Amino acid sequence: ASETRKAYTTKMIPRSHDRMKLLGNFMDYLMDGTPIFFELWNQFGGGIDRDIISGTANKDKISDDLLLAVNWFKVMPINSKPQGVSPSNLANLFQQYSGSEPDIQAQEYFASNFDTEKHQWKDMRVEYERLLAELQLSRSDMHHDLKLMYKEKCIGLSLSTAHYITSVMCMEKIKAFLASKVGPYYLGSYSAMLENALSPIKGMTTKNCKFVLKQIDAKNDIKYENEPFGKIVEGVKWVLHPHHIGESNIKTLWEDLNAIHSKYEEDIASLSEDKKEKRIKVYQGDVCQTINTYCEEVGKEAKTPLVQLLRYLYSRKDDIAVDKIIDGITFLSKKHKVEKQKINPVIQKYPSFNFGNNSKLLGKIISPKDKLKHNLKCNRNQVDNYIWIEIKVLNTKTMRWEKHHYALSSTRFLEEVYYPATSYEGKPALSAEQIEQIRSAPVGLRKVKKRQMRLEAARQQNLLPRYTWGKDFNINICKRGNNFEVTLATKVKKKKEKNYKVVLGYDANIVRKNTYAAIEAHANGDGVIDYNDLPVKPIESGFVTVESQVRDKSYDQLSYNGVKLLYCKPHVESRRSFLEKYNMKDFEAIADDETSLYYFNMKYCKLLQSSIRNHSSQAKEYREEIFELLRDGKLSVLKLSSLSNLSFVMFKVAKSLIGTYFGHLLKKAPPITDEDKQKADPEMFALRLALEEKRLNKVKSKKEVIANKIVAKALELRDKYGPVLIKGENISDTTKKGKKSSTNSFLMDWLARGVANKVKEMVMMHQGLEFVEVNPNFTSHQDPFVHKNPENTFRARYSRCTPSELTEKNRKEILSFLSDKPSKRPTNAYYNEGAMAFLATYGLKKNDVLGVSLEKFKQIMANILHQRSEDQLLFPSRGGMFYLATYKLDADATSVNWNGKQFWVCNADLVAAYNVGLVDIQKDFKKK
RNA sequence: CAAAUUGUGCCCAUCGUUGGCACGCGUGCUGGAUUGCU
DNA sequence: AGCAATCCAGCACGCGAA
Repeated sequence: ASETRKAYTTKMIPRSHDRMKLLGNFMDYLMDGTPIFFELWNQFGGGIDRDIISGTANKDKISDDLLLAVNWFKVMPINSKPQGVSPSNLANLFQQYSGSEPDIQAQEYFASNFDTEKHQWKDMRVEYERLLAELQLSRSDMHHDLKLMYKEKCIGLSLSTAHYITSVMCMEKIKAFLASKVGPYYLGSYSAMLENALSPIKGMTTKNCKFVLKQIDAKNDIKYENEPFGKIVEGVKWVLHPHHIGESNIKTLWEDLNAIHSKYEEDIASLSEDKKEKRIKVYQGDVCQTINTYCEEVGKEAKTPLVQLLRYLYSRKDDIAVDKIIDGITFLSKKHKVEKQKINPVIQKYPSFNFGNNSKLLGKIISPKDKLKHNLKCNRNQVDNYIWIEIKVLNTKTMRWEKHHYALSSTRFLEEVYYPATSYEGKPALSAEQIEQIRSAPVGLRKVKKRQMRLEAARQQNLLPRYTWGKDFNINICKRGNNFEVTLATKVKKKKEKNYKVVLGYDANIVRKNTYAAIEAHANGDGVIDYNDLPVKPIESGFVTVESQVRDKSYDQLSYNGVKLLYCKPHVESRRSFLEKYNMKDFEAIADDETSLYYFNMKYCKLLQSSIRNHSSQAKEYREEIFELLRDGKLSVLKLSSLSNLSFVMFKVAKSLIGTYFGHLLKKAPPITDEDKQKADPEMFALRLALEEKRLNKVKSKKEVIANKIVAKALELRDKYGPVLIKGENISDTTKKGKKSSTNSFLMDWLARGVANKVKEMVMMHQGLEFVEVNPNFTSHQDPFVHKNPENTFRARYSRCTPSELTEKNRKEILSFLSDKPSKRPTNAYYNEGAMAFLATYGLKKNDVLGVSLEKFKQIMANILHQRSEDQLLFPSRGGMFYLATYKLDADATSVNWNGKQFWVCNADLVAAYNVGLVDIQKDFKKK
C-alpha cells in the first residue's frame, strides 16, 4: 500500500497591499517563533537521562549510551547559546552524566570528526540546567514531565507527528513562557512551528544514529592487526590509497622486483671484487626505471600509482611482504576514510508552513464547484485563469484569526485538476476567436495564452474530463523575502500489486541512446522461450526518442546532437576569416558539413581553452567571443542546445572555459574568492550563473522527459498485457577514485540514478507499474534468453561493417584481440573466444592473417562475403554494437548463419535491455 | 474575491500554423568530481 | 604541495484519522 505526493508550484498573485502585508506579517510571526521551539526542544532533549528511557526500551540495536549521547551532545553552529564544550572533554563529561563510563558506541560517537571552523560540539546539558534556572521549575517536576513526554513519544527517537505532540502537551509555566516568547496559544501556528523545529532535530538525530552504527560496523571490519604495519608504512602530508600502488598489479610488480633482487644477490655473492658500488647503483637505477614504467603502464586505465610510495615500499622490502604491504596500505586507507566521516550537525530548518484542512493551519483552495457558485452569485465571466485560496491568517495587530482570499496563477494546475467540466489526453481544435486572441497576445505571454485558450476550448467541446476534485490538496506557503511560493501539494495512492505480467527493462546508457525492451511473463504463442521454467516471449524493444516537432521535421532532444553545420556555414566562415588574421588541420577536421553543431561547439570551446592557456596574459580580450559563443549569438549554447550527452559535455567544457578565464584573468597569494572574480568582471560571473541555471534546468528536463517516455511505454504495455515491471539498473558506487578523472567526469553526467529516482516517483503515481533495481553485474554481455539456463554464455560484442569502411584502427584492434595473451579480465577471455569462433567460421589462419597489406585483408574479406551471399562482415569490438543474439530481439535484426547456429544480428543495446530484465524473475514469481 | 500580462521549464540552421514536448516542490546536512601557475 | 568554488547522490521528515 504505497503512496506519494504531487506538487504544481503555483505562483502568488498580489490581491492587495493591505492583505499581502497581513499575510507577510503572519508569515514573519510564524517564522520568528520557530527558533524558540527549536531551543526549547533542544533543552528538552538535553534533559534526557537514565531511568527515563528504561521503560518500554524499544529500539532495534541502539545502545542506551548512544541514545543518551545524541540526546545531550550534538554538533551545532558555533554562534549559539549552548557553546562551551570541547571534543576532548567529552568522555569525562559523559562519565559525570548518568554515573557511567562511555561504551564503544558512545566513544565512537564522541570520536566523530566535524568542521571546527563552522560547527562545534554543544553541551546540551548546561542548556537543561539553564532552562531549569531561568524558568525556576523543580527538577523533579521537570523529570516527571519529560518522562511523560518520552512515554508519549514526544522526545528521543521516532517522534510522533507534530500535531499530536502539540495537542497532547508544570504545563502552566511552560505555556506562559511560550506566550511571553511566542504569540498566544493557537493549535495551528504552534503545530507548524513545532513541525519546522522538530524536522531538523529528529532528522539529524536519526541520521547521526545510523551514521554511528555504520561507523562501528566499518571499524569492526578493520583488521587492526596490521596497525603496527600501518604505522610502519605511514612512517605536506596525505593519506595513502590502494590506487597509489596499483592495488592488483602491485603483486606482479613485487614478483618481478623479487626476481631481479634474487639475480642481483646471486651475482653479488659470487664475482666478489671491486666496483660493487657501481653495479649496485646500476641495479637501483634499473629498478627505478622499472617502477616508473610500471606506473606509466598502469596509469592508462586508472590513476597512475605513486612512484615515491613504491620506492619507499621497495626500500623496506625485507621488513614486510607484498601481501603484508597491501594489507597495511588498505588498513591505512580504510582507517583514514573512517576517521574523516563527519557527523551531521543540527541546523535550524527554514519553516515552510504547510497549510491544509485536517490538522494543519486551516486553509483550502475553495473548490471548482464553489468557484462556479461564486462566479454565478456575483456577475462574472464564469471562466477565469486564476485560483482563489482561502487561508485562515492570524491578524498580528489584533490577535485573532480571519479567513482571507489569495490568488494563484499556475496554468498547469488548472489543466490537470482544477478547471471544471462544465459541458494522458491530447489537445483540442481552437475556434477563430480564441486563435485571434492567442495571436494578439504579447510575445512573452503567447505560450501560456495558447495553453489557456486550448484548455478553454477543451472545456467548450466537452473534451475536459471530470476531475473528481475530492478536496484533499495541501497548500505549502513559504515566505522567503517579500514574496510567497505556494505549492498546492496533493496525495497520490497506488495500492501496488505484485502479480506482474511484463518486464520492461532499460539500460540507461550514457552516450549510446538509452533503450527499452519488454518481455512477457506467461506468453503463449508462436515464440515462447522457456528460460528456466517460466514461458516468456520478447514483446518488443526500441530506443527512447522524444519527438520535438519543428515546422516540418521531428528532432530527438535526447540524441539530436545539433545541426550538421551545412546550414551554419556563414558563422563558421566568419570565425575562420577572423582567426586567419593571426596564424589549421584541426580546425577543418571539426568543420565538416556532416559534423554536428554541438560537437563543433565543444571542440571550439576546448581550442579556445587551450589558446587562453597559451595566451594567459590576455584572457580578457576573448571575453566578447565567449558571450558570442554562449548567450548572445544565434548559434550559442544557451540559445541552441539539446539533451544529448554531447550537449552536457559542451556545457561542462563551457564551465571549464569560464573557470580558466577567471584563473588567467586573476593570476599575477590570497585565494581567488568568488567575490573577487565577480567584481573583476560581473558580466562574466553573471554569464556563468546563467549557464549553471540553464544546465540545471537542462538536466531536470532530461530526467523528466526520459522518465515520461519510459513510463508512457510502460503504460502502453500495461494497457496491452497487464501490470508492468521496469527493473532499471542499480548504478551504485560509480565515480571512484580508482577510475581516471576523465572516466569520473563521464560517469557524473550519466544521470542513471537520477532517472531511476524520477521513474520510481512516476511509477508511484500509476496503478499497476512498479520499479525495482537489480545488480548490473555482467548485464552488458549475457546473451538474452539463453544465458544461465544451461550455464552462463558471456559471448563477445562485434561491429558489422562493409569492407570499404574498414579502418586501420579496426584492423589493429582485431589483431590485438587475436594475440593469445593472458589477461585477468573476463571480458578479454570472452573476446578471445569470440575471435577464435570468428576465425573458425571463415578459417582466416590467424598466423597468416596477422600479416601486413591491409588491402589484401580487405580483398580477402570481400571474397569471403562474395562466397557467402551477405552484405557486411562482423568483427569483435570492445566498444561495438550488434551483439550476437540467438533470437530476433530487434525486429530489424538480420538472420545470419555464423557456424551452425543461425544467429540473429540484433543491436547490443536492445539485448542489454533484455538482460537487465528477468535477472531475478524467480524472486518476482514464487510458487505460492 | 477581477489582475484577466506569465508555475517551472525543454526543443530549434527559416520563433511561428493556435509551433512541438515534459514535469514532486522545499529545507538540511553528509560522500565523490571542475581550472590554475611548481 | 603554496588554496578558491560547485554538482551528483544519499537519507530525515510535512503532505494521518477518528
